[PDB]
Amino acid sequence: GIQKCGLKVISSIVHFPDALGAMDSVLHTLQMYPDDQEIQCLGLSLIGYGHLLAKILVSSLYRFKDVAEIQTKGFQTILAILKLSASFSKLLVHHSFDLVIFHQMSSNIMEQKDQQFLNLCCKCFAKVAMDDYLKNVMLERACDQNNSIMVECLLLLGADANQAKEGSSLICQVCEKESSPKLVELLLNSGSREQDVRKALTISIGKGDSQIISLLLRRLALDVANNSICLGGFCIGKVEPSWLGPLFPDKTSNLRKQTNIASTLARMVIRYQMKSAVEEREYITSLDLSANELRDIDALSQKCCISVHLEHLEKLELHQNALTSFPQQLCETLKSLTHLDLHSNKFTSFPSYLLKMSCIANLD
Amino acid sequence: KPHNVLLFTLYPNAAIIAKIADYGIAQYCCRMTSEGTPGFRAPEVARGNVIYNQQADVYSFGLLLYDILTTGGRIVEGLKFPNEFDELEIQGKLPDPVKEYGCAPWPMVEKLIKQCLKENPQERPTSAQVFDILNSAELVCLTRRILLPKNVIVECMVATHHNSRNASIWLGCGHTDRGQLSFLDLNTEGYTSEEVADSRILCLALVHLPVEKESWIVSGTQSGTLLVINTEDGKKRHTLEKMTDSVTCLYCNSFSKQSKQKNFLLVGTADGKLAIFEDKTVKLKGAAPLKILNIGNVSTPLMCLSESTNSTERNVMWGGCGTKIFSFSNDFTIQKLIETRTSQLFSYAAFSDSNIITVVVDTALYIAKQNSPVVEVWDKKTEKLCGLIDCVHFLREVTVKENKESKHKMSYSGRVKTLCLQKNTALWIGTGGGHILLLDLSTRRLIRVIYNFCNSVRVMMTAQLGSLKNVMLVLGYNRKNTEGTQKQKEIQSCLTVWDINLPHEVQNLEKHIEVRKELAEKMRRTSVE
Repeated sequence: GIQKCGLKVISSIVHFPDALGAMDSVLHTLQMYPDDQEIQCLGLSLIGYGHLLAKILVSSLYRFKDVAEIQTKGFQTILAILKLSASFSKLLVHHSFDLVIFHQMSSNIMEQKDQQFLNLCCKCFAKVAMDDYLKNVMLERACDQNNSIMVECLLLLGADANQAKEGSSLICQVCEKESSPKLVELLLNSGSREQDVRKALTISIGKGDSQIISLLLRRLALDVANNSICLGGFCIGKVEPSWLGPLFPDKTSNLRKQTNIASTLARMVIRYQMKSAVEEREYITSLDLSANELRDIDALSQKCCISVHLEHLEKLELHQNALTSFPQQLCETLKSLTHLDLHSNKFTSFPSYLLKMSCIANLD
Repeated sequence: KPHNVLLFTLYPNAAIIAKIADYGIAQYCCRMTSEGTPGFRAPEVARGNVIYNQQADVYSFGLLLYDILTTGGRIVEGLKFPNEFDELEIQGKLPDPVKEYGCAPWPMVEKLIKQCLKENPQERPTSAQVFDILNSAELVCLTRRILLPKNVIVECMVATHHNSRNASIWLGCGHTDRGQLSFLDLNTEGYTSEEVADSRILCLALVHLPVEKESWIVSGTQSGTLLVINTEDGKKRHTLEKMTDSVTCLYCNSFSKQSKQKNFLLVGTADGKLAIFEDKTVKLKGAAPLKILNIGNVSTPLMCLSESTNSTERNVMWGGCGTKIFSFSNDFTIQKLIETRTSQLFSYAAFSDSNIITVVVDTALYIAKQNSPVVEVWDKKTEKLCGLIDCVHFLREVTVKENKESKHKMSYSGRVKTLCLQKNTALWIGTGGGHILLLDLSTRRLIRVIYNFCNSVRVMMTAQLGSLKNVMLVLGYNRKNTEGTQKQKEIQSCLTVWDINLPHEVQNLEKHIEVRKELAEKMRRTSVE
C-alpha cells in the first residue's frame, strides 16, 4: 500500500527533467496490486512515455470495462504506442483487445455525449484495423460473440466474409452458434459465396429456425425481378410455410433506420484512416420445389400464413420428389395455378380432384 | 447451337447457369457435322473452300446471341423454311432482330451481333474480346437508345406517368430562338414537331387532374409566356399570366392538405418570383398566382426545385435560388435560408460563389453549382458542409493509363450538370463530359463510371414505362468535328434509357465474375491433384 505513492512520485519527475528499469517496475506493480486500488492502476498514464505490455493492457481495460475515465488513460497509452510501433497492433488483437474495444464502441456510447472519447477510441481502432489480415480476425472474433453493430463496421472496411476455410466459413459458423437474424443478413448482403451459403442450409435445416433459414433461401432462391422461387436443386428434406412466408412480398413492410450507428463508426474510422495516411402487389408466380426430396407436402395444405399468396401461384413444380397423394384441400386453395407438373413422384392413383382446379392447364 | 447449351438453373444471380456440351469436340478431335449444322453456321465453313478459324465459333456464337435475343424466333420459322433457314444467314443478310421479331431492343447487344456477324473472318471480335464486352455491367441495363433527328438541340424533358399502358417523353427545342415542343413516343419513336411559342423554352412540367381524364403540359420560356396545352388536343392553349424574367424551373407537387386531392405548381422565375397555383385552375386563361413569394433579387436567379424523399414529413420542399438555398411547407413561407458562399473550407472560392443548378433531398442535401466539379453535402438541421465530393477524385483515377494525351489537358472539362438520387441506393451525377457517376451514398463512394456513350449528359431524370417501371432517362449529346474548322459543330442528342437497377447490377455482376474466377482456378487444380 505504498506503490500508489511511489507511482505518484514517479509521475511528477518523469516529466520535467526529461527522465530516461523504469518501465519494468511500473509494470510489475500492476500485477502486484491488480483488480484493486484503481489509483495505483492509473499508472497506465506513465506507460505513454517482451509482449507483456499487451497482456497487461487488454486485461486492465477489460476488468475495468466501465470503471471510470481510466479507459481514456488506457486508450491514450495504446494510441501513443501504436503511432511509433505500428507492429504492436498484431499483439493487441492477438489477446483480448476485441473483448474491450467492442464493448466501448457499443456500451450505449450513441445517445451519450462522450464525443471527445469516441473520437479517441475510433482513432485507436483506425490503426488496429490497418492490416488486411487483422480485419479478417477483428471480424471473425466479432461473430462468435453476437455483435451486429461491429460486424457491420468491419464489413464497410473490407474484411471479406468468405475466407475462413473455404469449405467452411463464417456463414456456416454463424448458423451453428444460434446467432441473431440481423447478423446473418449482413454477411449475405456482402461478399459471400454461394457454395458456402448453401452449406449453411443443411446446418440450419437440422435445427428448426424460421428466420435464419428464410434469410438463406431469400439469397439462394428468390428472383424478385422475375417473381419466382427457384428452390429446385436444394435437397431440403421438407418444406414448411414458416420458411416461405418472408419470401412472398408484403406491402406493409416498412422499417426505420438504425444501422446508421455502424455507418458513423465506419466513416469516422475511415476519416482517421485517411488523415493518418494522407499526411503521413406484384404477387410472385413461379414456385419451384423440384429436387427437394419431399415425402409429403401436407405442411402447405393448411390455412398457414402463405395461404393468401398461393392463390396467385400460376405455376408450381414438384417433379423429381417422392410425393404421393396431393392434398385435396391444397388443390382448392391455389385457385390460379395454370402450370402444374409433378412427375417422377411415387403416385399410385390419379387424385381426380386436381381437375376441379379453377384455371389449370399443362397438367403433367 | 441452342441445343448444345445445357442450362443448370433458371435463377439469374447464380454461379453456374449455362454449360456448353463438350463431348462433341472429343468425338471430332478423335474421329475427324464437321461442317456444322446448316442454320447455325459461318460463311467461311459452309463455302468449304477455306480452312476454319477461331473466328468461326464466333460467327456461330453471334447467331446464338441472335436466337437468345429473339427468344428462338428464327428457329421456329426456320423449321418450315429450312433451305432459307441457312442461306438467308449464310450471307450476312439476316434481318433486324427487332423489326422482324417482337422483342425488347437491348441496343448494346444488337451491336455485338453486328460485329460477330461480319463477312470477313479476322474482322469479327476474337473470343477474348466478345467476353470482355459482355462482362460490362452497363450493356445489361441500357434498355434502348433513341437517336433523335439530326441537329436537334433539346435541353428539357418530361415523362408521362399517369398513363402506364405506354409512355411518351415531351421534349423542348434549342436550335431555334423561337421555342417549340417536340413530342416523342417510346415504342414507335415518332419525333413530332409543333411550334407552340415565340421564345426558346427552358423547362416543362406535367400537371394531371384526377377528373376529366386528362393531363395538360406546361411550358416555361425565356419570355415568360407560361403556355398550357392538352394531352390530346394540340389546339386548346392559353398563355397564362406572363412573368417578368425567364422562367427556369417548374414543378408539380403533392399538397393535398384539404382532406381531399389538391395540388399546386411553382414557376421559378429568374429572380425568385415563385408564383404558386392550383392543379384544376390551370385551364383558365390567366390563372391566379396565389402567393408570389419574391425571394431574392434580380441578381439572384432561381435555377432548381425539389421535394422531400419521404412523405412522412409532409413533403417539405427544398428549392435553390442563386446561391441561397431555402425551403417551405404548407405555410408557403421561408423556414430555412442556408447560404453556401460563406463556406469556411476554402481551397477554391467560386465553386461556392456561383449559381446553384440542382439540389436533391435526402437525409442530407446534395447541391450542384455552375461549372462546379464538386457536389456539396450539406445538412438540414446543422447547416454545415458534412461532405465534399469532388468529381475528378474519381475520374482521374481511371483516366491514368488508358488516357495518355490528357497530360496537356490540365484545364479539365467535365462538370456536374444534373443530379438524380435513387430511392436509397445510389446517386446519379451527370458530368459535363461523357461520364455519369454512381455514388453509393451509404457506404462506399465510387461504384462505376459509365463513360464513352455520349459527350455531354445535359438532362437526366427518372420515369416509369409500361408496367416495366423505374427507368432512368439520360439525355446526352454527341458532336462530331466534321466541320470544326468552320467554327461549327454537328450536335446529335442521344436519349437513352437505363434500368434503374444499374448500381446493383454493376456490383452484383462484379461479384458474379469473382465467384467464377475462384471456380475457374480451383477447377484447374483437380487436374494436378
